Amino acid sequence: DIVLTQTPAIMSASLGERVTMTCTANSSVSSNYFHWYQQKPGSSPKLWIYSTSNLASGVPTRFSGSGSGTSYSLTLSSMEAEDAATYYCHQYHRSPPTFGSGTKLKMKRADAAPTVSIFPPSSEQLTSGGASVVCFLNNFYPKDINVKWKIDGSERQNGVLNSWTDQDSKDSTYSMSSTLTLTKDEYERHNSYTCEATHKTSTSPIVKSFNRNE
Amino acid sequence: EVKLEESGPELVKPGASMKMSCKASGYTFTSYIIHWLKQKPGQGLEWIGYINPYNDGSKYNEKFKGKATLTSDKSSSTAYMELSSLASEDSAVYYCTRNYGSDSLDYWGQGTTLTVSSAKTTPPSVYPLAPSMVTLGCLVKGYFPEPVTVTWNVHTFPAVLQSDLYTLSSSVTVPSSTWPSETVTCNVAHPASSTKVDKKIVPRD
Ligand SMILES: *[C@@H]1O[C@H](CO)[C@@H](O)[C@H](O)[C@H]1NC(C)=O
Repeated sequence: DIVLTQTPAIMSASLGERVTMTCTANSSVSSNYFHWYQQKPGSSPKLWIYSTSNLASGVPTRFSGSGSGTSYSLTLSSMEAEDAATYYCHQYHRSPPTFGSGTKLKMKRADAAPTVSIFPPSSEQLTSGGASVVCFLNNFYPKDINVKWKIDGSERQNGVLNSWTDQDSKDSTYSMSSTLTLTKDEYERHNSYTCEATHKTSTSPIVKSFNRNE
Repeated sequence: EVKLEESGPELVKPGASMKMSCKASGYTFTSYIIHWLKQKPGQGLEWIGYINPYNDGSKYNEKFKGKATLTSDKSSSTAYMELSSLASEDSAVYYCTRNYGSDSLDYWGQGTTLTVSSAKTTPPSVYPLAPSMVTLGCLVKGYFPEPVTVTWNVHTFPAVLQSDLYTLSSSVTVPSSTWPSETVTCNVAHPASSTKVDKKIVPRD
């Protein structure tokens, strides 16, 4: 089980940037049996480069591959958004064949502020004794973002589930969902619920609230 | 055209076994080896073994030679992987893929997600998220296992597991003149419980 070490583990690139990523082996591997794969989230790997430098069918010519012995690389001459993916190296010089832990290539793009929306518990949910407040933070960049929940102006940290989308295929932004779940009893004992997003695009937080009076 | 069609996602209890399938089409089944690989979320690929359907010979990673059994049926051009004595750590996406020139892996199945857990299969509770462009959504709560599909009539967020139940949400952005004059409905399917929900987005009060 020949160890393959890919670097960088994570990297970003703007449209047009040249990208090179490396795969280093702990033992020598024949170039004929060294291959690369591309994988996007939720889908299967596809063969990308085979036998070090041959492009798989449908792979655009801006890709190339190179190497021998213990050092291999994949090169992207000009980054496009469809190229954001994880790339994996593969050796079949020895059984068991092994693969790298991947270089995750992301798209860099202009900063963008999140569009924030807040939603109270549905009466359906309340009927069953639960109360979830939901906040969506849509189409922002960069990924780094701090959502805070406040109840009558006091921070709540417990009972919050946050989920991020992967970079959008078209605009390369992220979106995020934040769900604060309380008991119906706890929820009905306060008036205002506030979702606050801090993001580098504003010195002030983007804030949405509702009150149980409207 | 070559295609490898894998069987659906399965939830299995720890201690049990399961067998998944990989139906091949578009080439001579016996002329190519099929490999099987495991990929846990966030991680790279780990090779399990391969099947040669010509002579029924399979070859294993030493790590899996106990747990995994690779078979094939020539008549239906289907390869199968059985995993036994399952535990949490077997939860992963499993791929079959065809061996091509110089043992490159040229065609891949779509993956079979295996979940190993003691948790109860549970259908979702679906809740409407109601307040020029207006954002609506729906909260899909209290279900197990993955996956759920959400369809409207869009951002759909990956599910988050807590206390063996998943929470997922989906947001939709329409113009003001559409809602609430029109019906807006999020359609949730949870194939593991064979359930669906047609939830109308109703205004409050
Ligand atoms: C592989 O090489 C790295 C880097 O030189 C080393 O630290 C690591 O322990 C090696 N792994 C094995 C299994 O020999």
